[PDB]
Amino acid sequence: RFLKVKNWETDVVLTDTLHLKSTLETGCTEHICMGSIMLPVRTKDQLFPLAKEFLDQYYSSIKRFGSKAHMDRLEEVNKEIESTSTYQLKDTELIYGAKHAWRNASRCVGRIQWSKLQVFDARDCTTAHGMFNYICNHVKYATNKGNLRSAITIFPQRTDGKHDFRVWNSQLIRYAGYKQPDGSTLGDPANVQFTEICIQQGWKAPRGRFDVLPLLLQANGNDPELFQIPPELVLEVPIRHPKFDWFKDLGLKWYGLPAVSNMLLEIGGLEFSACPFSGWYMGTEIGVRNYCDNSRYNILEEVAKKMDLDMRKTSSLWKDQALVEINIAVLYSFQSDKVTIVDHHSATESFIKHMENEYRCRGGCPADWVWIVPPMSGSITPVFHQEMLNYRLTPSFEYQPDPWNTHVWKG
Amino acid sequence: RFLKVKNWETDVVLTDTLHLKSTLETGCTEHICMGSIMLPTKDQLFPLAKEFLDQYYSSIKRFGSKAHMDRLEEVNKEIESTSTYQLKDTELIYGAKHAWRNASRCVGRIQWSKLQVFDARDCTTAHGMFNYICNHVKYATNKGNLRSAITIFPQRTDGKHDFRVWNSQLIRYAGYKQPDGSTLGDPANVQFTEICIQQGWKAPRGRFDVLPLLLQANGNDPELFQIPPELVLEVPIRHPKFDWFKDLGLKWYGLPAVSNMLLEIGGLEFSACPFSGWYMGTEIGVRNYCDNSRYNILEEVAKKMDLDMRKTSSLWKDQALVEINIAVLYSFQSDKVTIVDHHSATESFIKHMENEYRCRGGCPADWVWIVPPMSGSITPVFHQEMLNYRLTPSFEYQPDPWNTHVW
Ligand code: HEM
Ligand code: HEM
Ligand SMILES: Cc1cc(N)nc(CCc2cncc(CCc3cc(C)cc(N)n3)c2)c1
Ligand SMILES: Cc1cc(N)nc(CCc2cncc(CCc3cc(C)cc(N)n3)c2)c1
Ligand SMILES: Cc1cc(N)nc(CCc2cncc(CCc3cc(C)cc(N)n3)c2)c1
Ligand SMILES: Cc1cc(N)nc(CCc2cncc(CCc3cc(C)cc(N)n3)c2)c1
Ligand SMILES: OC[C@@H](O)[C@@H](O)[C@H](O)[C@H](O)CO
Ligand SMILES: OC[C@@H](O)[C@@H](O)[C@H](O)[C@H](O)CO
Ligand SMILES: [Cl-]
Ligand SMILES: [Cl-]
Ligand SMILES: [Zn+2]
Ligand SMILES: [Zn+2]
Ligand SMILES: [Zn+2]
Repeated sequence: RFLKVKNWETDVVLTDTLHLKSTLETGCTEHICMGSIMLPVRTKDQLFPLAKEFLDQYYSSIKRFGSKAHMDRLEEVNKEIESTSTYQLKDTELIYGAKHAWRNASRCVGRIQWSKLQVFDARDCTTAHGMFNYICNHVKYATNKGNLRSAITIFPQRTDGKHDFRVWNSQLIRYAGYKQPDGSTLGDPANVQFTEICIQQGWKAPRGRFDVLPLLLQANGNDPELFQIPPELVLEVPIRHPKFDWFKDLGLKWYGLPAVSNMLLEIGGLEFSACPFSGWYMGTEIGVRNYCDNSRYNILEEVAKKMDLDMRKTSSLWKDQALVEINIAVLYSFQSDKVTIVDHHSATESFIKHMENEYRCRGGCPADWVWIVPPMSGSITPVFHQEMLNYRLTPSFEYQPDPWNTHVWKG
Repeated sequence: RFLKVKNWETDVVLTDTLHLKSTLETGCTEHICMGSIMLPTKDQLFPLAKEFLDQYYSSIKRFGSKAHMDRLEEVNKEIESTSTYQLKDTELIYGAKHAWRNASRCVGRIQWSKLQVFDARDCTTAHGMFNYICNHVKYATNKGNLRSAITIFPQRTDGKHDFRVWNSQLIRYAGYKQPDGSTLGDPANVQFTEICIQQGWKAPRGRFDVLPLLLQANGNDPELFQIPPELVLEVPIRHPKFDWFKDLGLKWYGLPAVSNMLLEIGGLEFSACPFSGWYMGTEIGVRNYCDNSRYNILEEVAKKMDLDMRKTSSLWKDQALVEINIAVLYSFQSDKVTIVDHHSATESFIKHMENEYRCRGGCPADWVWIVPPMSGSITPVFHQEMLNYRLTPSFEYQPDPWNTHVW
């Protein structure tokens, strides 16, 4: 089967054959599209096919499909599974796997960069202190004094599901949120629940607007343990505006390193429940989502008030005006401080080039339009008019529930 | 069976049961989501008729009544004998309102029950079509206080006698390929303009020439008519702060009137069913003005604003976009022509969606179209999960008639 996508600005048509390798399910059926739904121990039996599918893909990528090395690796893994009920990836397969999970991440507009990912193998890690050390090293390597480098750190895989490695933080670096008795929130409302857990685990909260959360790290299914990232490793950018000198007095800053720490990496049927990965920001993530979402820092009113916009009616587009100025400020600040950031015009133009290249060289590029289109100025970016096909390829990154919901407490 | 949708800003959760009554296919499968693809006999007709008449009688609280059974009987008899049937006026009005109610891509559905339905099933000629359309246009326009309306021409019979409006909207601007290489006017309408000229239209060859109607009655070859200039309300575009803005010479028409879609009710197909509402500001200022394949004015505006156009990261495009959209809204408001901004429209849709969930058990919605083309996440629809599915009565896309018509 060939599936066509059209771009409605350019009339360019592409043909997808890669979807034929799709395996997992979308949530959609012939009767219902779930395209805007955010969330729409294995057996030896199911595992060897998953292993084999992966190793066939790996060995094809290196032009060794069907080689003795390929056949021998299949035999080796087969016997490891039947004898130990799981298997270990070779380092090269781990690197390939992690790179492909990113390449396959359909919500990620930054995938042009997928082949340039530093993979840190932390499968020898045994303790939460060990995890803390690996995470500091990742942070320092990825930050690179503002010249950001993409990285992933991979902790030991799931065994029986009772010995999971987990990072309880949603991101390595994130700000605390504190619900006040009057119902207001100090800091970042997205992180209230996790902040409460940290405090219950013994963190002494500074109780300010931008407190970097401690790491809460679980090794080998044990109860998690608190660690503070050395402050000198957390690069932050104070936010100012190129023309509005009062913008700085809003007291805003953000951290430079976006590092997702709550997802599960599946490679060849193996599950890496702790696999923190990081890149660099697209400006709208800070300027649109983190600052202007109503359930986040929610700064639109204050900015608009300081700008003396007409706020009596929505039709003056005061919210749109303030939004643009905040996003200008974020890009200006990061650039002035020499911290890697990409604007949404650059990011989306690069994604479309990536996507076209993928169609030609790979036969497709699964993409989730809902997430790929930027949260402001959508239609003036080249992704808006691009038709996309969303399907799930493995290796992959997957959502997993927050660990406090599932963890069996030891005491 | 029971499906939940969550709002990620407000944590509010809603349960959809209405999707169980969905019928047409989405284009998606369990393997591949096509959510972002724009276009993804006697035996068949009676189940469709029955399904519709059942919902109708249910809606007037007379389900299973003798008048219900008698009507099903009557329609059955009519299909067996004529191979089609005629809707009662009451059923026609209901079906048209519900086709709007069911339009998953429409953000303006809070208005669905206030639709003026003009029954043009007695129309027989292209001239008759023109009269009906001028009357629709004048009624809907209403000196700028716009009123939603649909005009419904005779249903499809054997498919060789279709009524069609060849225009994509009742009011739209011509587009002309220039010897220059560029496009004068609206590039969206280049092909249709050519057909008009080929059919004999004398084109003024300007930037905003209102297209003539090309009307097809009874499967006959389509004929040209010019809408009375005085029935076409237009708005010159100015900005409340930028004096130079008016000198771009921009204008738009007040009446958005889709004329190329097919209305399906109870299995019957109305291939000519122009309908109209009023604009959301971004439709003109973001889409019509700023799409690269449309009037594409971003560069000229940014230039007049003297923005740094050297690097994308100055966000000059975003700045010019906002200003263009401010001017569209200000111009329509100053001339007292109905228009809605995207903040107000999306807020009203969320309110409508909650109503529909509570009263109907759901509201099919296509997030890709419902989220405005600018400032998406600061509107209340962005964080709203939506379920997309197809209910009948419905409005369907149909191919442009020049691909299909035999002359
Ligand atoms: C290098 C620069 C990168 C940029 C500019 C970038 C940009 C983005 C953006 C804007 C999103 C969606 C956020 C939203 O719409 O709310 C996203 C999501 C995502 N990215 Fe990338 N990203 C980058 C690197 C990476 C890396 C290194 C990985 C993994 C190795 C990755 C994997 C993902 C995944 C799995 C998602 C979905 C996240 C989720 O479901 O929560 N990205 N990225
Ligand atoms: C009264 C105010 C109305 C508003 C503000 C409104 C708004 C809109 C908008 C913004 C779109 C999509 C435009 C885009 O995102 O590019 C749309 C699409 C649509 N609307 Fe509404 N509309 C209104 C009236 C109506 C009426 C009266 C009907 C039918 C009686 C209707 C049926 C539809 C349909 C079928 C679509 C999808 C059209 C297509 O597929 O091309 N709308 N509307
Ligand atoms: C319920 C739920 C499901 C899901 N799949 N993801 C989320 C979190 C979405 C999310 C929120 N803030 C931030 C991110 C990070 C996106 C991101 C990741 C990377 C690696 C780089 C970059 N520039 N940006 C992701 C929530
Ligand atoms: C667990 C959880 C709870 C909660 N209340 N909110 C969240 C974050 C939801 C959220 C809000 N804004 C942004 C995102 C990023 C994901 C995202 C979602 C959509 C719909 C579009 C798009 N471009 N990106 C996610 C997560
Ligand atoms: C290939 C294709 C498929 C499809 N279903 N629609 C289209 C046209 C989409 C389209 C473009 N401009 C304008 C409209 C009309 C939208 C519209 C309709 C009404 C009635 C009111 C209002 N405010 N806005 C629709 C193209
Ligand atoms: C027949 C036809 C050909 C062509 N090349 N373009 C078109 C118009 C395509 C088009 C471009 N921008 C906007 C729209 C409106 C429909 C629309 C599409 C999407 C993806 C989001 C959204 N909010 N609204 C339609 C139609
Ligand atoms: O405060 C807890 C939240 O940060 C957490 O539930 C996240 O939203 C979740 O991990 C999704 O990223
Ligand atoms: O030139 C004709 C086009 O406007 C026409 O093909 C439309 O794009 C089509 O009717 C869909 O709106
Ligand atoms: Cl957002
Ligand atoms: Cl658009
Ligand atoms: Zn958001
Ligand atoms: Zn789908
Ligand atoms: Zn567009």
